[PDB]
Amino acid sequence: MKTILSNQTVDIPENVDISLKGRTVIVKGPRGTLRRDFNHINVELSLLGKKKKRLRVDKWWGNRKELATVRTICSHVQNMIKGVTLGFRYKMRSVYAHFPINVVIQENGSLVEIRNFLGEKYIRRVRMRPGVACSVSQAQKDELVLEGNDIELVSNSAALIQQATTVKNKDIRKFLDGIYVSEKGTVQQA
Amino acid sequence: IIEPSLRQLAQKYNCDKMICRKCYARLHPRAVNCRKKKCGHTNNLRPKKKVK
Amino acid sequence: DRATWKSNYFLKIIQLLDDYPKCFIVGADNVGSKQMQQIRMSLRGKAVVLMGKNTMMRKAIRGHLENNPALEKLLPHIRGNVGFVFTKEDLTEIRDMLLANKVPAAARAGAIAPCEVTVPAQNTGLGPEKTSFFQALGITTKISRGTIEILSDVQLIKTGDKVGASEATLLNMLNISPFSFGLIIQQVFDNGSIYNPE
Amino acid sequence: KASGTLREYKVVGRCLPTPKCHTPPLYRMRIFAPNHVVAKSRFWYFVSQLKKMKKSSGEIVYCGQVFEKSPLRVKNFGIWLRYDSRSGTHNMYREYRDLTTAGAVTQCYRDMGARHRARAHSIQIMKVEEIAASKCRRPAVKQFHDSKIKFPLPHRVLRRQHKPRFTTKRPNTFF
Amino acid sequence: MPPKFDPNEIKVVYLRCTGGEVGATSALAPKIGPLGLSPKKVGDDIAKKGLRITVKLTIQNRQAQIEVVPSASALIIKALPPRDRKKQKNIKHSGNITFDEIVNIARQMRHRSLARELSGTIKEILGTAQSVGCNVDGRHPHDIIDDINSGAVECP
RNA sequence: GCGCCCGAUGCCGACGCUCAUCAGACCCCAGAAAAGGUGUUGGUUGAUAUAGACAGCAGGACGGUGGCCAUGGAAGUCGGA
Ligand SMILES: [Zn+2]
Repeated sequence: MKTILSNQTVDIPENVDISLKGRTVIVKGPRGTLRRDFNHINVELSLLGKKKKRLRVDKWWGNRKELATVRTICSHVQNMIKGVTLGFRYKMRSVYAHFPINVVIQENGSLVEIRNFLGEKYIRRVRMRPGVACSVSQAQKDELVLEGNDIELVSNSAALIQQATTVKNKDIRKFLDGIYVSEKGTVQQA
Repeated sequence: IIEPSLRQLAQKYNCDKMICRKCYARLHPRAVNCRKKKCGHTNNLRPKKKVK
Repeated sequence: DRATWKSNYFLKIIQLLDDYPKCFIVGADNVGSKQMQQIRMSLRGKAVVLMGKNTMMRKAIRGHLENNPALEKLLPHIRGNVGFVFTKEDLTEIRDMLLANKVPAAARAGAIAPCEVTVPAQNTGLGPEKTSFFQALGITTKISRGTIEILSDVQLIKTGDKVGASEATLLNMLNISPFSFGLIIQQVFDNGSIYNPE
Repeated sequence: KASGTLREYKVVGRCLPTPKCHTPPLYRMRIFAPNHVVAKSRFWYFVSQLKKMKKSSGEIVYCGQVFEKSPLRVKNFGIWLRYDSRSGTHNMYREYRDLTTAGAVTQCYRDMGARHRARAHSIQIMKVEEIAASKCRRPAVKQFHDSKIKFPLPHRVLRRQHKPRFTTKRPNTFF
Repeated sequence: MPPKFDPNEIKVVYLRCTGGEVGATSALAPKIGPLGLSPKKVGDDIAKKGLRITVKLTIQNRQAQIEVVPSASALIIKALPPRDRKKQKNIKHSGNITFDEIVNIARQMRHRSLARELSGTIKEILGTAQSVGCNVDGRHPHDIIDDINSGAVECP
């Protein structure tokens, strides 16, 4: 096939700033700065407009499995914008039946200690991703609050903590105890 | 204790799944073709047995 | 439906528009199954109701057929679902006989709350369900007179309330929603001039 | 067969005039063959396929190409093909876009052999017609009538084994 | 209400039956007795057909129920003709009994019908809702969609 | 047959197909099937589309209605003609 052209455009909020040297896109706004270098995506990232209204991803002469990438890069940089302008926050509630999950944050920003799991005397020190602040909340009885800017980072750490607390050689249809990502969110809201 | 909210959230991560009858792989309930390649991306599947 | 119902009712709507010297635009963006009939009872005493599945659609090409001057103040009345009523009465009469039942617009799965309305301390007409459809809101409940009654004086209906079918249940039950638009009498065509009925 | 660049010959034939009737009618075919000997033979193939005549009982009255009408006008052809596919005959309607009808048919043969791996001895063309943009139908062709088209040379690379095997710099694969 | 039966404001729509049945409801007169609080004597006073129970109707007097009359021609049609239970005849009859001059009563006491016009449409729901005997036939009549236009057996 | 072994493409070679955590690569000839794949293309046929068709939004998920009326309980009742 080789479709001659496919395009996508993001309308950048003025309150942000974007620099580029080739595929490396760096986004600096209120909450900080992020980088991401898209090598082997092979597209044209262009920035147009007074007050840099719009960004344009263009894929030339692509095949089907290759036009697939354009909106992926759109969504990636979109979530980057969401982080830099708002910041991502994840919330975790730990289900338990007879062994109240005892989660504390051994060091301030990361290194979550988990213990009293199902009766296991096995402590865990789950190492949160760099650039991610963990914070056990208090308005909800059993609540982890993960915060950061790169949704990749916060969500990766999130699934890591969830998966690190699971049963072995047990029925997961009745035994359920453990932590889970519950309600995907941001820092501040419109 | 398994209060109703924690229950019907945990059973989202651990009960509602779709399984490839030839390769035994957990798939999200939307899935129609197994995401593996040793079963052969087959179409037939089954829902996860609901617990007693 | 198919193109068949389209072809018939395109001419049918202009039939009634030509005949009834008073056209009325009422909205069908959000009207539930019972919120429909509780209005449709009093809509028609010497009258007709005809909302649009192809009738209002025909105007999208009527606009260049020129039956009356100033139907381009009812075709630019297209945004949001609207159908029509037709009577021979006044239009203040028509406004008040779509309010002798006070249509509480009902909604689809995944609705949206646009506005704010302070909670009614006594229920506004409940359907068959529990006191869970009360304490999931935040209004305590007691058993009382033939009116199922609630009890709280705080605002938990907020501009920004996350709506869904889980609330459209209680919307077809209690029947008041934050939404606003529906069966209204404001848009009355008698030979080409628009006023402010309210 | 062994296609080079097809040239669109035209052939007219008949059965020999038997004493029963002074002369049978005359038949015209439009046949794509790289040389007119193969044109003649494939004409006999088609004729024996359709009506009961063979070169034994027929003589080839006329045999020569049709020079292309306006070979400087870009024209997009719809081509009605019928081939055989290792499991049964398939009808098929492909589409191409070129200058000379012969070029269109040679493109059809090449891309049938590639995109469908059916040899050139199992393809028998019915029609090739230049048709307008409102009758062209596959999207691959459809994307090439725009009053303005622009697309860069995305990733351009050329020969440097004649230019030295052992150079001291490295190629630029931008412009 | 479904487990508890709070005093309903009568916009609600719910079953009205069980003039005696102890399958698993555990009562005779109301379906609001066990699930609520009420005696069982107005029900047997009503029990003062034809091998059945009486399909009830239920209203709320701010705490309680008073046995209501069948409020449409639909159930008065079941007051005429196999009145034996488990009949069940498509539908309860073939039409050998006068539905004709009795249906006109129910176009005035129907304070409940919605979306009905000048009586040429009032008659629609109130002659179509009941589904007993084809008015006289073994049909399933669709000549009374709108109950004064295409004609019936009741009217000219 | 022509990257090197190995003489021959060190041609501007032309149009395409394909990603293989066992790729594939030339008569006799030394790797196998029935059955599957929303892997990726080509094609046949049938449905619908600006009068917006398709997903995600304004509907709509019952108002008559216990309407027939099974009472084997069932405005849904399944197992109610
Ligand atoms: Zn599988």
